[PDB]
Order: sequence, then C-alpha cells, then structure tokens
Amino acid sequence: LDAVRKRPGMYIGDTDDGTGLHHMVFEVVDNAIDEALAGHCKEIIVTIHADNSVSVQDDGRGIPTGIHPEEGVSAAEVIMTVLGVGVSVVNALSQKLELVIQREGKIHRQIYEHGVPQAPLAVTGETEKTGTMVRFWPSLETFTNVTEFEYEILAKRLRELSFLNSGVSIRLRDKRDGKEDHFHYEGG
Amino acid sequence: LDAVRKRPGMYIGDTDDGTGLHHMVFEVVDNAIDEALAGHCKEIIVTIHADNSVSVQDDGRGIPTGIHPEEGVSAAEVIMTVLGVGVSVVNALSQKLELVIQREGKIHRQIYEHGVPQAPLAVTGETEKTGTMVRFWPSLETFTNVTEFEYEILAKRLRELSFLNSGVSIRLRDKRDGKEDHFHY
Ligand SMILES: COC(=O)c1ccc(O)c(O)c1
Ligand SMILES: COC(=O)c1ccc(O)c(O)c1
Ligand SMILES: Nc1nc2ccccc2[nH]1
Repeated sequence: LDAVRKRPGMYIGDTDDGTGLHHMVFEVVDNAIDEALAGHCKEIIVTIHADNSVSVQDDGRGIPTGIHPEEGVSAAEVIMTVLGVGVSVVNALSQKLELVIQREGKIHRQIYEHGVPQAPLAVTGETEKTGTMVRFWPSLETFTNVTEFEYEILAKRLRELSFLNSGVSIRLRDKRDGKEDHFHYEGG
Repeated sequence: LDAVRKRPGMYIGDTDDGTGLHHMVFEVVDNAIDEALAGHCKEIIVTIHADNSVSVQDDGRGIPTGIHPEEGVSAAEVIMTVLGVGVSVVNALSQKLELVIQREGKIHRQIYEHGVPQAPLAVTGETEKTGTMVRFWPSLETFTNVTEFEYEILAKRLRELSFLNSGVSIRLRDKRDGKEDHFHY
C-alpha cells in the first residue's frame, strides 16, 4: 500500500475539498452492494457514527476468510492490503478500520491502523448470520479541511444507487442527529 | 515496508522492553560507520535530542542521490523504503525521519513519516561539505513502555564498535542533560 500512501490524491481524489473523503464511503458501498447482490435478502446499512467514522454492512455471504495459498494470510487481509479503486485504498487512508465477517457459522474480526493489520483475522465467536461489516475512521493526516461526513452527499448518492440495484435495500443512519433514510427500489 | 510495520518485533527486536528502541539507533549507526570508513575524516556523531529523537551524522562522501534506474526514485529513497536489517526498518518504525545528504557540492533533504516520503529527495542549497545525516523520531505507536533512550545503552554499544572500527571517531552527545563521550581507538 505504500504507493497509495505516497500519493493519496492520485487514488482517492482531492483530500482537501471533501470529495476524496466521501469517495472513501462510496468505494466501500460499491463492495457492499456487490456482496448484497449475490444474496437473496440483499440489505446494506450505512451508518455515520458520532465519532465521524462510517460503517457499511451487508447481509450477504461474507467475504472469504481462508488463508490465501501464496500470500499466506486470510483472503480478507489480501483484499484489504494489496493494490473502483479497491477497498485497500480506503484501508490505507484510514487511521483505523474494523472488519467483521460472519460466514460458515463463525464471526471473524480484524483491526487495521493506516492499512496495517494489528493481528491476523481471528475467529472470535459463532453466529447464525452472514455478512460483512467495515467501519473506518478516515485518516486525519491525509484528509484535511473537510473532515466530517455530509449526510446529504451520502443520501443523494445512495438514492441514485438504489435505482440501479434492484432488490437491494439500502439504509442510511446518522447517529449524530438520529436522521434515517431507506432507499429501496424493487424494480425488475 | 508493510511487512515491517506488520511485525515490528521480528525486524527490530522487542518493542516493549527498550531492546527494539535502542536497536533503531544501532542500525543507523552501522550505515554511518560504513560511510565514515570510506571518507577521510572518519567521524560519526550520535546525538540524543531533547524531544526524544536521535540523529546520526557522518563526514563521509554522502550516500548516493541519483535516480535509481529501475526503481525510478532517488537511490537514497530506494534504500529508505525497500527491504543487518537495513535502515528501511528504522524508517518504517519512525513517526518521522529526516534525511540530509551533502554530496557533490549540494545539500539534499527529505522527510519521511512512518516510512512514507513526504516529497522526493530535493536539492536545497550548496555546500563544500560531504556526509549524511539521519534524525529519527521513533514511532510511539510501535514502541511502548520504554520510550526514552538510555544513554548508557548507546554508550556501551558505541564503545564496542569503536574497537572494531578502529580508525573511526565516534562522538555521543545527550542534549537532555549534557552528558557526552568520545570513543576513538
Ligand atoms: C471487499 O469487500 C469489502 O471491503 C466490503 C464488502 C462488504 C461490505 O459490507 C463492506 O463494508 C466492505
Ligand atoms: C543508507 O545510509 C544511511 O541510512 C545512513 C548513512 C550515513 C549516516 O550518517 C546515517 O545516519 C544514515
Ligand atoms: N500515524 C500513522 N500514520 C501512518 C502511516 C503509515 C503507517 C502507519 C502510520 N501511523
């Protein structure tokens, strides 16, 4: 990920005017939609947390967790740490990123800071559900001037996205003020 | 550098008991000694600064600055960012590292933060002098418990090095309390 770290703007867009900041969310959402589309229930939830982190979760299959034969780490870690621009760009430019994967009856958890995993992906428990959750805190060493998420920017885009992605339920929650929206277009 | 950032302990040594912390200095010192050995005056100066950083300077020829033909960045940057363990390890585990190279009539400078160059190596002025200087601020995200340099730990090692590298003068200065030593065999 050092190539992204060296020139963040070339990968995410403008890091000073808020456009790159919001691009972080939309990159994660694109992955979540892809996950949601492969399942039959298809729901994603985007939450703006009070600490100005954002989490995106889907109830899909859960991204793969098995050890990659060549890389020697979990598939999820490979996706997060090897160079849409890819979620690895978001990970690189996040001061913290939490990953939770529910798959095959197991809960997998991992934490990253500035793209660096704090430990290997670990099975911490059991679950009856499936899905992936990523919560990230944009790096304040990279994102300057505009550092807080604008609800309207997210809601507008998620609304547009719902019409292209039929059957996918999209929820947006702002924990700073309690605002909620639900974008679900059932065409097709 | 992510392999280093991922398992700092495996590259530099224990990051909680002060071992790894001091090894950071010794890695830089190895490079400085090599550089000093190739020069005429043969002196390195190791300084513990009051803000808990350490600088190591030599009066050697200056490490190479030209663009690496294959990597496409300065040779110094290649050495600082591509995997003794190598100074790239120190760079990766330093929240800030400042590099100054005096060579071929010019002064060159570069800043890194957590091993990431903030800009390319750049010519900032002219000079008659030659040598290299690295000042590094160990990352406190990595180094825990023992975060302050112990003078005697540095002095002990530097003394051993002065006997082995007998033509080289080694100066140790502590700007916190003014203690200093001069190892020369
Ligand atoms: C590559 O997959 C991801 O990074 C990813 C997938 C699904 C999600 O719900 C999410 O928040 C992130
Ligand atoms: C690659 O060389 C170095 O990293 C290096 C060389 C000489 C020095 O005086 C120093 O502090 C560092
Ligand atoms: N604070 C901070 N910034 C970083 C950039 C790259 C790797 C680790 C880092 N820790």
